Amino acid sequence: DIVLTQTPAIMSASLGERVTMTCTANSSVSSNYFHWYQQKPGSSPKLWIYSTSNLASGVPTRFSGSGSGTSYSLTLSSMEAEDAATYYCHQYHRSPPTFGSGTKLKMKRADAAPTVSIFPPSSEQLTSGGASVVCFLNNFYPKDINVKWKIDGSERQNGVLNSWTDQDSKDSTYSMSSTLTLTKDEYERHNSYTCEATHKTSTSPIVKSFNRNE
Amino acid sequence: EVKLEESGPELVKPGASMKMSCKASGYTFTSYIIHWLKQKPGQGLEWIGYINPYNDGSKYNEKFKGKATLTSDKSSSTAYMELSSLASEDSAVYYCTRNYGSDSLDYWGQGTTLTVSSAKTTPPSVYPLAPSMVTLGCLVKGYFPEPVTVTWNVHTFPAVLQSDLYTLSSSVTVPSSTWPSETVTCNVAHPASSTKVDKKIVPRD
Ligand SMILES: *[C@@H]1O[C@H](CO)[C@@H](O)[C@H](O)[C@H]1NC(C)=O
Repeated sequence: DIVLTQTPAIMSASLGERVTMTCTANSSVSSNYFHWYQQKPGSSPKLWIYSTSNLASGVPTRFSGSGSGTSYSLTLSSMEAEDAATYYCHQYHRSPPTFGSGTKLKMKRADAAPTVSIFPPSSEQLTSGGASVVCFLNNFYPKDINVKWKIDGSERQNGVLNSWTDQDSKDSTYSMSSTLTLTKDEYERHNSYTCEATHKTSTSPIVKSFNRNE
Repeated sequence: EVKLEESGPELVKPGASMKMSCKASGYTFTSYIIHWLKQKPGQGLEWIGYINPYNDGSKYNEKFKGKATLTSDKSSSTAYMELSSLASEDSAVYYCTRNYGSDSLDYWGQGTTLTVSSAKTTPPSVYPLAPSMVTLGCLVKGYFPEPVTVTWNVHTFPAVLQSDLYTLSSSVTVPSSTWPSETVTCNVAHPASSTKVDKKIVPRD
């Protein structure tokens, strides 16, 4: 089980940037049996480069591959958004064949502020004794973002589930969902619920609230 | 055209076994080896073994030679992987893929997600998220296992597991003149419980 070490583990690139990523082996591997794969989230790997430098069918010519012995690389001459993916190296010089832990290539793009929306518990949910407040933070960049929940102006940290989308295929932004779940009893004992997003695009937080009076 | 069609996602209890399938089409089944690989979320690929359907010979990673059994049926051009004595750590996406020139892996199945857990299969509770462009959504709560599909009539967020139940949400952005004059409905399917929900987005009060 020949160890393959890919670097960088994570990297970003703007449209047009040249990208090179490396795969280093702990033992020598024949170039004929060294291959690369591309994988996007939720889908299967596809063969990308085979036998070090041959492009798989449908792979655009801006890709190339190179190497021998213990050092291999994949090169992207000009980054496009469809190229954001994880790339994996593969050796079949020895059984068991092994693969790298991947270089995750992301798209860099202009900063963008999140569009924030807040939603109270549905009466359906309340009927069953639960109360979830939901906040969506849509189409922002960069990924780094701090959502805070406040109840009558006091921070709540417990009972919050946050989920991020992967970079959008078209605009390369992220979106995020934040769900604060309380008991119906706890929820009905306060008036205002506030979702606050801090993001580098504003010195002030983007804030949405509702009150149980409207 | 070559295609490898894998069987659906399965939830299995720890201690049990399961067998998944990989139906091949578009080439001579016996002329190519099929490999099987495991990929846990966030991680790279780990090779399990391969099947040669010509002579029924399979070859294993030493790590899996106990747990995994690779078979094939020539008549239906289907390869199968059985995993036994399952535990949490077997939860992963499993791929079959065809061996091509110089043992490159040229065609891949779509993956079979295996979940190993003691948790109860549970259908979702679906809740409407109601307040020029207006954002609506729906909260899909209290279900197990993955996956759920959400369809409207869009951002759909990956599910988050807590206390063996998943929470997922989906947001939709329409113009003001559409809602609430029109019906807006999020359609949730949870194939593991064979359930669906047609939830109308109703205004409050
Ligand atoms: C592989 O090489 C790295 C880097 O030189 C080393 O630290 C690591 O322990 C090696 N792994 C094995 C299994 O020999």
